[PDB]
Amino acid sequence: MISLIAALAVDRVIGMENAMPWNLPADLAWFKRNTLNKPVIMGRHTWESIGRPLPGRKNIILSSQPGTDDRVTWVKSVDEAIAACGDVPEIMVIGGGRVYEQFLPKAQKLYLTHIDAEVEGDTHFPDYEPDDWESVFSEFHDADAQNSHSYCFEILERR
Ligand SMILES: NC(=O)c1ccc[n+]([C@@H]2O[C@H](COP(=O)([O-])OP(=O)(O)OC[C@H]3O[C@@H](n4cnc5c(N)ncnc54)[C@H](OP(=O)(O)O)[C@@H]3O)[C@@H](O)[C@H]2O)c1
Ligand SMILES: Nc1nc(=O)c2nc(CNc3ccc(C(=O)N[C@@H](CCC(=O)O)C(=O)O)cc3)cnc2[nH]1
Ligand SMILES: [Mn+2]
Ligand SMILES: [Mn+2]
Ligand SMILES: [Mn+2]
Repeated sequence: MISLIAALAVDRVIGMENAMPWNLPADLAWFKRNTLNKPVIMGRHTWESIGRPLPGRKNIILSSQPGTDDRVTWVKSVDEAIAACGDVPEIMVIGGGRVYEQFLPKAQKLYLTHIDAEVEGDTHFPDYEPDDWESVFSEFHDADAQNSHSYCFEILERR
């Protein structure tokens, strides 16, 4: 099973200048809980944005060019990325925009954080078709001293 996990600001913005400009510790904790002990697939730009391997996960990087770091696994196509995960119950696709576009048609589950924040961005989560997806979990949180915007955790499953 393939799942996508992402945090979206208003208008599906996910990034600007190869960064995420907000800081929401509760959402990063949600990301860690839902990805730990699973393989994570990311594109090369997202690898550069994170800047180091994510511990406790098999890190798989898509790039058309040879890898430059043997602490992670480098692959050259979507099918190779999936194969490199092996026989696991759930593969997590962690972006960015170009990678989400390619994996969305193959995904059964979306883990989305909707952040109440207006962000100028240059990268968006794919337009997906709402009729294709059922919301099976949602949890709203007001802003607090640690998290400066309200946010909603949602899990959707392909109908
Ligand atoms: N809010 C969130 O949830 C979230 C999550 C992830 C990322 N982001 C943000 O998203 C942005 C990065 O997204 P992006 O769309 O620019 O880039 P990306 O999807 O991270 O990376 C694209 C790169 O991945 C490689 N690639 C993708 N598909 C491939 C394929 N089928 N075969 C081989 N290589 C492939 C290519 O690398 P080569 O050029 O080396 O061939 C391509 O240039 C950043 O702003 C980041 O902060 C946000
Ligand atoms: N919901 C969501 N939020 C994100 O921030 C996110 N980020 C990415 C890609 N970028 C990043 C950037 C940093 C870390 C990171 O530092 N993660 C630590 C945080 C642990 C914690 O804060 O408790 C990790 O071990 O996962 C992960 C992904 C992909 N999907 C996402 N999905
Ligand atoms: Mn092929
Ligand atoms: Mn197999
Ligand atoms: Mn806000």
